[PDB]
Amino acid sequence: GRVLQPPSILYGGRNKAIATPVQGVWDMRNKQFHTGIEIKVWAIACFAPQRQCTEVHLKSFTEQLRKISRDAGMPIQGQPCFCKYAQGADSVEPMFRHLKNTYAGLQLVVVILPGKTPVYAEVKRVGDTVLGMATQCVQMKNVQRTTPQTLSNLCLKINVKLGGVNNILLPQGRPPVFQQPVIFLGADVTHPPAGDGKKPSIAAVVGSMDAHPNRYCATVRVQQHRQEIIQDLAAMVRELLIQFYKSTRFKPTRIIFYRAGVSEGQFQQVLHHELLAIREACIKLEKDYQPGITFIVVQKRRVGKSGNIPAGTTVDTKITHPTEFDFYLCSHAGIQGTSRPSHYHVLWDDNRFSSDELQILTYQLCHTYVRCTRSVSIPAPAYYAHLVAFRARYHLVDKDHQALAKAVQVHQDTLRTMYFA
RNA sequence: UACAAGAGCCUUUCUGUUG
RNA sequence: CAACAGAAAGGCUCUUGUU
Ligand SMILES: [Mg+2]
Repeated sequence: GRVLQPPSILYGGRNKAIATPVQGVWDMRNKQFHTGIEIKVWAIACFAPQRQCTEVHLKSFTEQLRKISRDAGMPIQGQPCFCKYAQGADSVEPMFRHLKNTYAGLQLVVVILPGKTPVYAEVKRVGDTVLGMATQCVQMKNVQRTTPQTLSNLCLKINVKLGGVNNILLPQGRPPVFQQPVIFLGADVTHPPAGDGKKPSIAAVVGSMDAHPNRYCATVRVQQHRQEIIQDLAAMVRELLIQFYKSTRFKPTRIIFYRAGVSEGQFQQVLHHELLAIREACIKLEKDYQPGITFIVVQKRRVGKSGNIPAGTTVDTKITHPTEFDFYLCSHAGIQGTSRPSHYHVLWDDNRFSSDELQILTYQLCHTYVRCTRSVSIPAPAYYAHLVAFRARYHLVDKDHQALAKAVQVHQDTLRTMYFA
């Protein structure tokens, strides 16, 4: 198709070097973070068993991550003040509350986990809706034997979960939408599993709060079992809008809406409500308040040895209907096996986002993914909506819209924190 | 669950042919 | 009611070296 040029990532620090992505992945060595915030207090925790991951292994991992963060322009000064052992979801509460009420100004908690466990669910719920700080989790097997890319992606997640900026992108190469303070919002619905007629559905929304699209702000509300539409989009979009006004000190001119977790057969079903609900968020805030709203939908539905499609390939024929918009685009290159990256579609939009500018923006947000040094399948706000919806699945563990709604409400300084990376 | 797709199995949901 | 499907959403179980 049309392999779009990856933007120049502006790594900061003293060198202010640029890590240009090659084949979808960029190196992190000799590159320092743009707004790598100094780590004064931080805590590591061992929920993995001692027989598998040991204290020497954890100390070596901590030392190597600190040394690769010094190369990343992210000073983690001194040994971590907390390193203890615990296991179970019931042991999540006292340790996490201690880490809340012992280190003033603490911004991130780090835990290690063996595998698929509800302890991950409990720490995510306690961090994002009960206590109010970002939580970082890393698998057992990736702490024992640390590749440099492991520590690089981990340290990007650490830096973005503190509240700093990993790397802003090319300002002269950024799309002109950044010429005004603008917002990017993502939404995702994760339905209850089949055979269960009482679990509530999930309505998760994320939205930016900075000029460079590195800092976001999210919340989620429950709704009717397997409800495709978003129940209360006005309330949480208004919350994100007032958070944006607090943060950037300017009202948005353009807002962008990414849709995820929606089947192809009911797109209009989630349009006519939700866009209007966005208007219900915008009219009810200020008088004569009418910014432009775009509605595009994302679905995770040659290069290397595997011969996967290159990132950014454009094709508008032989897959979908000749009529309708049906703007068939993808912005990711596979690694091994087969390539089924993602599927972005434009309904009509209103901000007059041109195709090249919107494709530049979604590729930039794919590079603005703050969890790895790679261009990825779905954009950053779509990923944040997906993972915040996942966190909502971890918020109703052993718990319409009632108690459920109040068990998924994001804590007051957790919207301004990037708990979801 | 550093990230990233891939592959195997079970639902239970929605659109087709037939019924 | 059943059958040949395609798509969505969960749960599991295996691999890659992307520095
Ligand atoms: Mg989902």
